Amino acid sequence: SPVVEVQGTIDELNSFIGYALVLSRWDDIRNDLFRIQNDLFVLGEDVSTGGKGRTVTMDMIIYLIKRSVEMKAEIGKIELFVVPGGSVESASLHMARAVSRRLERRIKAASELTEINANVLLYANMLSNILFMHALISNKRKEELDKKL
Amino acid sequence: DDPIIEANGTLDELTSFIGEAKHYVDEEMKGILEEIQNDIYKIMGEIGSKGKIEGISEERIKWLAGLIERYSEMLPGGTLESAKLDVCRTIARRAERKVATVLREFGIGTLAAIYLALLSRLLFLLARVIEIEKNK
Repeated sequence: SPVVEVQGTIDELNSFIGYALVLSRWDDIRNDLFRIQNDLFVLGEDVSTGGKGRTVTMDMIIYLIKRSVEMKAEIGKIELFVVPGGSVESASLHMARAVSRRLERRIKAASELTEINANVLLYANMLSNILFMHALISNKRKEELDKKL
Repeated sequence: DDPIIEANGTLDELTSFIGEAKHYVDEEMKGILEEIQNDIYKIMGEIGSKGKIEGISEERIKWLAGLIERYSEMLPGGTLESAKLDVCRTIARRAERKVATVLREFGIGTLAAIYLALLSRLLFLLARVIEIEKNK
C-alpha cells in the first residue's frame, strides 16, 4: 500500500531528524526539530487513518513558515546551488532534507491512489524548506565561530 | 493548462470582488485589502507562469497570520460591508480549491494555497469584526 510506504518514509525521516537533533548545537534548531518529530507523529497518524484521527493543522504549517521567515531574516541573501555538507550538523540536516524530499515524492505518489489531506503535503514542503534553512543557519553560525578565532 | 486558466480566472474574480468591497470599509481595512490584491496579483503571476516567475513569499503568509491573530481576539451579511466581505470569502474559498487543484497537477503553489486558506479565514474575521464594530 502507498500509505505503508509513506509511513515508512515518515519513520526514516524521523530517525534522520533525531540524528540531526543529536548533532545540533543550537537551542532554537533543536526545539524546531523536536516539534517537527512530534508533528511527524501527527502527520503519520493523519496519513494512516485517512484523517479520522489527529490531522495536520494549519497552525503547524504557520509555525514552520514563521520559523522559516525568522531564519531567512537571519541568513540574508541565499546563494543558488548550495553544496550539501560543510559541517557535521549541516550535513545531517541536508541528509534529513533529502529524506524529506523523498517523503514529499512518496506522499505525491500516494495521493494519486488514495485520499490524503492537502495539509500533509503542505507541511512536507514546509518541512523540506525549514530543514534547508536549518542547514544554512548551522553553516552560517559555524562560519561565524570559525571567523571569531 | 485548463487548471491554470481556471485558477487564474478565479483569482481574477477574487481580486475584482475585493476591489469592489474595499470601497465599503475603513482606511485600515482598505489598505489591507489592497495589499491582499497585490499578493493575489503575485500569485496569478506565479500560477500563469507555472512557477517560472517567483510568486508570493513566506513573509506575506506571516503578515496574514498576524492579521488573523490580531482580529481573532475581537447569517452572512449582517451589514452590507459584511456581505461584501462574505462574498469575497466564498470566492477566496473557491480560489483555494482551484489552486489546490493546480498544485496537484503541477506541483506549484504550496505557499499560494496556504495564503488562500489564511485569506479566507481573514475575510471571515474581517466581516465579523465589521459587524461587531458597527453593532457596538
